[PDB]
Amino acid sequence: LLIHRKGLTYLHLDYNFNLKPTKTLTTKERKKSRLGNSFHLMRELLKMMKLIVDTHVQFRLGNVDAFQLADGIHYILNHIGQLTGIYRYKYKVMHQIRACKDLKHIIYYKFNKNLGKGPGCGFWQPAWRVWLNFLRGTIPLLERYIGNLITRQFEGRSNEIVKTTTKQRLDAYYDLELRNSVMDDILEMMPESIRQKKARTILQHLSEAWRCWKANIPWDVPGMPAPIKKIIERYIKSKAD
Amino acid sequence: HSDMASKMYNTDKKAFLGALKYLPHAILKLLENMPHPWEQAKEVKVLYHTSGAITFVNETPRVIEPVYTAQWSATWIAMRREKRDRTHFKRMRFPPFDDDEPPLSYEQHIENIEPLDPINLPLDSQDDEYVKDWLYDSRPLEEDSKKVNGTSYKKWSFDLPEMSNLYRLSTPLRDEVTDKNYYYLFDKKSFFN
Amino acid sequence: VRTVSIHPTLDLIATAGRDSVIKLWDMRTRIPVITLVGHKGPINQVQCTPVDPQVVSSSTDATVRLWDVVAGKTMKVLTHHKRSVRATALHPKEFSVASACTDDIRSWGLAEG
Amino acid sequence: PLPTKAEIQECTARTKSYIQRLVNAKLANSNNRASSRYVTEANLLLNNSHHIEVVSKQMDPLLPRFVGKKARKVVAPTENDEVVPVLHMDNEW
Amino acid sequence: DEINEPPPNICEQCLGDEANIRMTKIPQGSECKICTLPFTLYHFKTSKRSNNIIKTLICVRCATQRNICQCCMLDSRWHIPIQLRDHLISLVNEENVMTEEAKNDMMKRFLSLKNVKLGGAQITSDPSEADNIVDKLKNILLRATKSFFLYNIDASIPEWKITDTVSQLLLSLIVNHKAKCGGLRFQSSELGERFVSKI
Amino acid sequence: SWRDKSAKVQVKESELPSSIPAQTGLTFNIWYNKWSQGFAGNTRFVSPFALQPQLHSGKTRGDNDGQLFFCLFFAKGMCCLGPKCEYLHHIPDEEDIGKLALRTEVLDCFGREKFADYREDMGGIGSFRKKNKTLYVGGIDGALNSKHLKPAQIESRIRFVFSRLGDIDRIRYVESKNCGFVKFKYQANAEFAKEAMSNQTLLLPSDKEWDDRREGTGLLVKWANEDPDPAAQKRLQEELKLESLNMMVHLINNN
RNA sequence: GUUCGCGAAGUAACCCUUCGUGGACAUUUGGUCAAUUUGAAACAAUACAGAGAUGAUCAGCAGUUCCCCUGCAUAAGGAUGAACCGUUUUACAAAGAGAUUU
RNA sequence: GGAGGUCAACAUCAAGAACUGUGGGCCUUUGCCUAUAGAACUUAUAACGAACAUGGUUCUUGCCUUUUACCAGAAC
Ligand SMILES: O=P(O)(O)O[C@H]1[C@@H](OP(=O)(O)O)[C@@H](OP(=O)(O)O)[C@@H](OP(=O)(O)O)[C@@H](OP(=O)(O)O)[C@H]1OP(=O)(O)O
Ligand SMILES: [Mg+2]
Ligand SMILES: [Mg+2]
Ligand SMILES: [Zn+2]
Ligand SMILES: [Zn+2]
Repeated sequence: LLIHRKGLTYLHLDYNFNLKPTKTLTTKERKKSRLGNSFHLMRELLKMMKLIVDTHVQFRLGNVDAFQLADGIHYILNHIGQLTGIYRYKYKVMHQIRACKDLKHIIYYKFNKNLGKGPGCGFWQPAWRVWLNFLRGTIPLLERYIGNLITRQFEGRSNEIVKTTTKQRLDAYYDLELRNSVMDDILEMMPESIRQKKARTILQHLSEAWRCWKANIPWDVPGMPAPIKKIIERYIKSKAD
Repeated sequence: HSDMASKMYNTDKKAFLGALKYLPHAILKLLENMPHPWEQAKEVKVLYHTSGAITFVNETPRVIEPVYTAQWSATWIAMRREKRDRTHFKRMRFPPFDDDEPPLSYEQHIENIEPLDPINLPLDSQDDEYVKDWLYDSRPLEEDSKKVNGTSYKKWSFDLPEMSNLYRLSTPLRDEVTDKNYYYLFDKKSFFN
Repeated sequence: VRTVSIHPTLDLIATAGRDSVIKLWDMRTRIPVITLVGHKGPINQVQCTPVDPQVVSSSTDATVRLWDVVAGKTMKVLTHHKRSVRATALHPKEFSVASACTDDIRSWGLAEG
Repeated sequence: PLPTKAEIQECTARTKSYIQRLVNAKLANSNNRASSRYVTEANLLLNNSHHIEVVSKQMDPLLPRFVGKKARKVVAPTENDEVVPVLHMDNEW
Repeated sequence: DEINEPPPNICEQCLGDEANIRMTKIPQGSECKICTLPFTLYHFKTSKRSNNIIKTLICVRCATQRNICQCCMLDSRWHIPIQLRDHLISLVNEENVMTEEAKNDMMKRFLSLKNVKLGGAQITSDPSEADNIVDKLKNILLRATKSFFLYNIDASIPEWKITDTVSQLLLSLIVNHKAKCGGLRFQSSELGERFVSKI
Repeated sequence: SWRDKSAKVQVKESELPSSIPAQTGLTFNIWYNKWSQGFAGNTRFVSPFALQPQLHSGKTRGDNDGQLFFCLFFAKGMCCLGPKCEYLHHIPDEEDIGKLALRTEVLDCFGREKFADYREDMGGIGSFRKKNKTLYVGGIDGALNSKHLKPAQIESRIRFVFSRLGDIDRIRYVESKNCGFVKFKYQANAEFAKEAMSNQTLLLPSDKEWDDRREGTGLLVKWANEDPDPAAQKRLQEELKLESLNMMVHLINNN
């Protein structure tokens, strides 16, 4: 119902909880239909729960045995990295996976002492403990994630989004605030009103003076007033330091 | 709410979207009452939404600790004996269902079938006399007011022969280290150092 | 942001920048509780004050404003400067403020203006 | 003069009460269930006389709360009649 | 914003005659039909065993600007619609006091935030001028005062007046108002003779 | 009269039309009950059902409870409850209109909320800023399965169809444009007749396509605009003046 | 319906029924929400092009905006996401010179 | 009255080895000293839970085309 509210009708979610397209997608559609980590993480959890409940269903219908039930769901809780695919959405879960794999080693060589190499262990208590302790840690995370997803469904996106200064946009933000800092100090020197069309033509000397600094060309402007040349020379020495 | 195509269910669909914050909690409370190898089927006490959105199993599984140790030791020994006894063990195939098959209804295909045989290591009649009649129940002495407080199932008190019988019967999972000088350089504080 | 004052008795922060607003942050929950929307340019200075002209700010549109933080509006706009007000100061023993300009230093009383 | 020791107290108490009401509303509108452990804690007469009793309703935990809430873009009419004057005084560049 | 929101204005015809009502406050219920913006919807009921549940539909800014109710959309003093109130204020003092109504969903949620008391509400938001114009309405009211083929039907009279008079003077009726060929037809010829007899 | 007999069930619940409509597109959407990957510009059809105002109408459950409102599905022709329906199952007369008068300012006769402005195409419910009483009948050539029928007879059939759903102020059929403008005397009759005669036909048994009336599109009843006839404008101004004098009398008597 | 009485009638004899009768117990659900067209998701198909600083081919970071989409997001993507490329007249005055009129 | 509840609400649960109440004296209420009554639960190879997960920020690393998703130590 989430997939069909979002407008995505060409994605098929079959009863073993796999999401596959019903055609060959365009790129516009592949943009519109990238579901998040939160959807697919909830989806793999439902898949895992489905596998356990189906094996107890098979025990109930009389197709399998008590020992084949125990061996089946012991195999399930050991092989989640092959049966589900939760490792690719929250890779921290590889810890849980390695724990279950390590537990297999210490259980089998207590079980398989003097009785061979076949399947049939079915001592599924420790692996069960590992995945329950994973679940209680990802309750508050997935409540946060799905809360944000569903409120974007009913309520749009916040228009008020501001951008944190990161490594990506730092050399741009230094420029924005450098030029504001320069243009204030030059607007205060003027005895007139500058009326604002002149300001963006004043800052071209700041850009040209920086280009002359990089190229080690001396930057003399012939008819320049003295304190304005002092202001530009000050801020270019700042940027160069 | 199998098929919901009406002007009605406009509210119930929004409830179905609202319950997805709560699906890890429902999965946890389902999965931590996975029945056990010695049980056939157990009844859980669920709490559902009236529109049918989500269904939380509302029950915490309390066990007595030596009784649970002895139950796992009994089924450990029985699974070892059965792996030895069978020549051909058919591990089932996964995933158990087809991808295009809807999950079959409990009320039609499951509930009218009589259940099958659980693990249940067969006990002796006189060596295991005190624990034989209740070892494999769901809550083993849920209603025996001398050996339990009540059906709230919170405190337990046994005699000596019951406790001794659970001591012998749970041999494969006991600690069997009785001196503290075994953990000379494997104690917790050597690990911290 | 170019400015921090700290409230004398109420666990607040008042900050301001090129955003043209003053934000009055709660200090515990770090929520932008009250936003003062008055100016027409970046704010250069914000001073906090314990009695009802509680936030006194000064932007680059040649105004100095005395804010009523409970109501959300301005008590009084001071328009005497001709250019951007770059520096202000509170006087420790007087309950008066001083505002500087490009050559215009004035002194103002608070609670009247 | 400096403001007296009583007006500092009256102003501090009134504004502290206001900031706590705003903080309780902001933490009570959140979707986090953990925020409501950080909050710190009708009848109205509709005419000449009618004596009504304003009750709240108990809502479904799954259906969205504040069903009018949505993300919109709004412009505001900047309206004043306070004219305020701008009280100023009277080749090289 | 909503930390001091004004109490509603519910019409006295809308609240009913029971002296104690309970109404439910939902802090962001519906959004306003005039204003497009959220508000605190109230939904009361008149008596406890009434069938239907009255709820408020417009904002409190939008109600005050028109000086109207929220449940009823009627003017809060005279208890008449906006379109007839503006006619009565416009007909007396001759100002064309007509209410301005915004499309373009940005413009309506722009107009709802200014506080100007829209067109004809300026008079009836005050009791004095609202009584003065009733004093002037006194002056205007004082200066004021089987098949039959019909012909010479008045050009603005409808069919139902003809049928109601015939039901008093005691069916079918087909009247084309252009050609005035009022083809009345009774269900019995005895009723035709009845109507011929009464005239 | 309808006060005597209890209201007959119009169609059974099992014989109701289903959802999942019409197989228009390729894949069916679930959150919206519509079709996707599709092509659709018509999406209209002749309604199978229609009310017969003398045969169907009668007393109901929520007439003894005094409900103000009329059953939407009684009007549309598919009310599957009969004497058990909560709403009223009869044509709005003077007495029922007199009770709705506090609520018709805001919402419908059926009890639906009137929006601020009409629609792009003058759709379903009215607007609460204007008490419109004239209905636009159109799409008649689809309503008659392209049976050209000498327009005075078409105006006679439109006269007869709406004569049963209430009082009529006036009727007009337009020669140049296949449309009609029907003004009722009250508003609730206009609302009732608009929702009662949408998607219907004009055919009646001795008309040679009565067995084949179900194919086609059926007619459109929508809301009429303002009339640019200056005779209609002057009539509207005179009627507005007389209503103004009546309200002057009542406002003076309430002082 | 249960219970405590208070009378009559059947056997009575102090119980047991039919019947009348006073008291006690228990006391106002639900709707912001009606079931196919006419009160409002949208994509997709046929047709045209085939991505900004270019002489040519490209890496990007920003900005302003009553445009937003995917996203758990204050990260990051969406062609540097895109729109940006047009229309442009008065805070208009001073000195001198040449013709018309008084 | 008695037993019980996979019923609810409200207090309380990590600190000079550590709690509350009362009387008397000193200071001027807080606090100090002195005499007295009670303290359930948790705790010394230290903690409610002989069980044990995840999230944020700042450092230090590891995979190295960038961001999510990550490697594994520390502090809050
Ligand atoms: O994981 P699978 O490939 O299905 O096989 C595993 C296991 O693999 P891991 O140890 O990598 O988990 C061992 O196989 P090896 O790769 O170690 O040879 C192991 O074999 P040992 O018994 O020799 O340790 C054992 O096989 P067996 O069933 O014979 O014990 C077991 O199989 P399960 O998957 O059935 O546990
Ligand atoms: Mg860009
Ligand atoms: Mg970008
Ligand atoms: Zn409004
Ligand atoms: Zn009905």
